[PDB]
Amino acid sequence: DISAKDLRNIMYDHLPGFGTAFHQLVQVICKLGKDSNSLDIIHAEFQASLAEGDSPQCALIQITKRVPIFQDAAPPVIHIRSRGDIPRACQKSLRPVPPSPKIDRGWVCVFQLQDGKTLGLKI
Amino acid sequence: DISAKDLRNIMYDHLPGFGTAFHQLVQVICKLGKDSNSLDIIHAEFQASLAEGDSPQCALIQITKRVPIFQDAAPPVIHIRSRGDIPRACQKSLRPVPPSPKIDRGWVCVFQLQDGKTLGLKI
Amino acid sequence: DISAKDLRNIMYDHLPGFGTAFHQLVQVICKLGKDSNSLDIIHAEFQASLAEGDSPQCALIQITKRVPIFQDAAPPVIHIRSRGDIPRACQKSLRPVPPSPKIDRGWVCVFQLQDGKTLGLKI
Amino acid sequence: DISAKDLRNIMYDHLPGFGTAFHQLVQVICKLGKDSNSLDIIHAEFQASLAEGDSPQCALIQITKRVPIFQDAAPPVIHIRSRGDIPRACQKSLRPVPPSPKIDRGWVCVFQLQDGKTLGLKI
RNA sequence: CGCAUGCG
RNA sequence: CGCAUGCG
Ligand SMILES: [Cl-]
Ligand SMILES: [Cl-]
Ligand SMILES: [Cl-]
Ligand SMILES: [Cl-]
Ligand SMILES: [Cl-]
Ligand SMILES: [Cl-]
Ligand SMILES: [Cl-]
Ligand SMILES: [Cl-]
Ligand SMILES: [Cl-]
Ligand SMILES: [Cl-]
Ligand SMILES: [Mg+2]
Ligand SMILES: [Mg+2]
Ligand SMILES: [Mg+2]
Ligand SMILES: [Mg+2]
Ligand SMILES: [Mg+2]
Ligand SMILES: [Mg+2]
Ligand SMILES: [Mg+2]
Ligand SMILES: [Mg+2]
Ligand SMILES: [Mg+2]
Repeated sequence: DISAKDLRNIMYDHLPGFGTAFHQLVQVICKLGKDSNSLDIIHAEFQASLAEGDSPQCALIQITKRVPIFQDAAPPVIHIRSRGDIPRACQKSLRPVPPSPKIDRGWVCVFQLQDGKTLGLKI
Repeated sequence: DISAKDLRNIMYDHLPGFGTAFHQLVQVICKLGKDSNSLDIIHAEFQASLAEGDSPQCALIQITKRVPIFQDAAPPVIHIRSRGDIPRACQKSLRPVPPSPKIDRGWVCVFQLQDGKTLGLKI
Repeated sequence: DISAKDLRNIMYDHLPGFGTAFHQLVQVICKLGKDSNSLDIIHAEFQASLAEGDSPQCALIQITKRVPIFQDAAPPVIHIRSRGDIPRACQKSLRPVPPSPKIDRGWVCVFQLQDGKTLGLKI
Repeated sequence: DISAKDLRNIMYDHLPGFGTAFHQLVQVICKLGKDSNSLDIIHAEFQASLAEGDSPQCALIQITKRVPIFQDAAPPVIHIRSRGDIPRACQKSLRPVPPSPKIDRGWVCVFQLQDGKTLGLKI
């Protein structure tokens, strides 16, 4: 009904700036939504939040807390060659990964280096 | 089960400085938590946020964002005689109140003078 | 072609938050535009900036610098009964009025008290 | 007419601290001003902004926003051997560069390592 | 308290 | 450097 690329681009078009943690969260939300076939509920929920006057950022946090697939979900791993591969406005939002990070607690993704070292992206 | 005073003391124990906007947030949190019997789940949430690398200040903010009693809650009105009754480190964080302030958006409390004039505390 | 009220409301609908210095600047821009019959050039210039991807705030500053009526213009006086009459997100942007304040240098308006004391709103 | 070195010294004389992002901005300003013969109008704009109550830091920002040579100007690339060659008080203000940085948007300079890796300075 | 964006 | 908004 909507593709993960169309949704991503729709959400990107509502976000201030570029390569922010919320941008990374768009990618995470759309990849988990595609793999669990929930892109349409994510889409509808997004556009309802906007219609009620929430910020797109609020709308994305609301998604992580309301849509079943993100509830209790662990952040997905993203492979990187170096910290230079991390989006350009996330660098100050990185921390060691805790034992049980959750998307509904602001853990967007786990960046993983070639040596297996990990960095948690945190909202 | 922890009492309101014990939770306040643990939280004050983690905070930097004296009479800050976050010391004021501790009192608001402990009072609402006591009235909804949420003191324990607030304590669990404080210590869970610290464990994943939140500052104490941020961890108090996480309480307002995740503990159900703080969802959409209006800040308490605190009656004062003069501006000097507000802790000095809170002064920089005062501003006129919005139409419908909410604790989970940063509005800690509303100071109110005898002639009904107000000063909002916003982190 | 467009009324000062319709334009104001259009510009207000693009501005983040409420009662900010840029909100006051909308009122100033639309009152000087009405009195000099330049509301339509102000309107067209505003919507061209947005179409090119400028922020509404950028668009308003661009207006003060490009539209003849604001060039070398002094801030208009606004009468107030007290500092409480100043929009609720301008309080930290007030200063003594200089001898020659200009709109194209970020002097939005001059607030004047009943005793004749003045406060400059500065961007 | 003031020389580049004299203008730098006047500006350093107004600034707090040592090796800050604003000391770096002074050097960029003085170098571009010297190359476009804008040193005098930069000096006039610095002293005009101070006179109307701008901090020295803000007054340097006003130069980039009002003096024509800084309009849409790209930050200079400064070649370095290591990160330690960047003044220590500038480190907090480093970030990855955007596609098309502009001085009048806050991009003071771009530090460049021997292998071509970059660090932007953003106030 | 901090990050992001916008603006000076 | 600061203000504004958003978010934690
Ligand atoms: Cl980009
Ligand atoms: Cl990957
Ligand atoms: Cl880090
Ligand atoms: Cl403080
Ligand atoms: Cl106190
Ligand atoms: Cl309002
Ligand atoms: Cl009036
Ligand atoms: Cl003041
Ligand atoms: Cl500094
Ligand atoms: Cl240095
Ligand atoms: Mg964007
Ligand atoms: Mg202490
Ligand atoms: Mg507000
Ligand atoms: Mg109200
Ligand atoms: Mg608004
Ligand atoms: Mg100094
Ligand atoms: Mg940028
Ligand atoms: Mg580039
Ligand atoms: Mg913003």
